[PDB]
Amino acid sequence: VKELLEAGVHFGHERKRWNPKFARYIYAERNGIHIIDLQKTMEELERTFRFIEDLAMRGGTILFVGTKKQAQDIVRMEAERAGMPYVNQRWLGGMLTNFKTISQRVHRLEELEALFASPEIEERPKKEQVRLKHELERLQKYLSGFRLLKRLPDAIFVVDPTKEAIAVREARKLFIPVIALADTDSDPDLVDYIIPGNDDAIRSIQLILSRAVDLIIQARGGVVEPSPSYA
RNA sequence: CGUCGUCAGCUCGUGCCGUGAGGUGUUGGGUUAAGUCCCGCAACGAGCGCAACCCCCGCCGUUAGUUGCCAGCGGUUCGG
Ligand SMILES: [Mg+2]
Ligand SMILES: [Mg+2]
Ligand SMILES: [Mg+2]
Ligand SMILES: [Mg+2]
Ligand SMILES: [Mg+2]
Ligand SMILES: [Mg+2]
Ligand SMILES: [Mg+2]
Ligand SMILES: [Mg+2]
Ligand SMILES: [Mg+2]
Ligand SMILES: [Mg+2]
Ligand SMILES: [Mg+2]
Ligand SMILES: [Mg+2]
Repeated sequence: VKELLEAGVHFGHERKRWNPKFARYIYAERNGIHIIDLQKTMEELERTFRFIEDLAMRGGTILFVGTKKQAQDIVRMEAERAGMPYVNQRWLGGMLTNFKTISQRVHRLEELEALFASPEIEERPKKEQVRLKHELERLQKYLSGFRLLKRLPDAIFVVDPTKEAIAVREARKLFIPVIALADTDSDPDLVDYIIPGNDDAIRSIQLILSRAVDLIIQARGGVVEPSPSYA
């Protein structure tokens, strides 16, 4: 499912703001820009997707993590396709390490779903309606994707392992495997299954994540053709 | 019971950082009479305080009309 002209969309970036541990995944710096060995990206995807597929057909969740503005929506898109949890907005410390406690906050969201499902007394004061609404709206912003996650994930998918340092550290502290799209400014050794490629351009994120989902959806029953994306 | 002080504060649970005392939260930007509320944040919640629920006063209504009141009509000893 992997394709070959990802060259058409990314082959890496960033001038010498690199992490030396990312050396083995670099071809050269042509424009004064670290360019990624796309053959390495291929070979890695082969190893990585193999892990993904196996995890899919054994029926276990993958928590997709993206928070940078460019990968914001694109992860809500494709993770929804998989029907798998994501965190798009703020990564709340202890989402894994303090799971049960954060999960105490979906119940609130849950209980606000029901209460506002009407009426169960709209005879609650004026000032309260506005409040609890603002609450639900609020809760909705952050726990929208995390609410699907009803128990500790089997692995996580990160768009930027550097940006998402905390998440990488939480999962790792829990022996939960970590798969990641990572460019030259990330730390390879911290990542279990690497996608050495640009993590900034939405194009690359789109290619890698959508095609990642195509692995997920295909392996747990049926398949499907193209998924929503901005040019 | 007094006092600091009606001052806006004092903490806990779990997670995170530290060998450790302990830190974080509770800091930060805005706001309020207020840890008041908003936004942000390795923190996410919870409690005791704050506030509100109570009393008096200020406007109005309903229910009542004496021992209280007297607008209007009668007597009016000349004082509802
Ligand atoms: Mg980057
Ligand atoms: Mg020290
Ligand atoms: Mg320790
Ligand atoms: Mg402490
Ligand atoms: Mg603590
Ligand atoms: Mg304090
Ligand atoms: Mg303190
Ligand atoms: Mg402040
Ligand atoms: Mg005060
Ligand atoms: Mg408060
Ligand atoms: Mg805070
Ligand atoms: Mg009076």
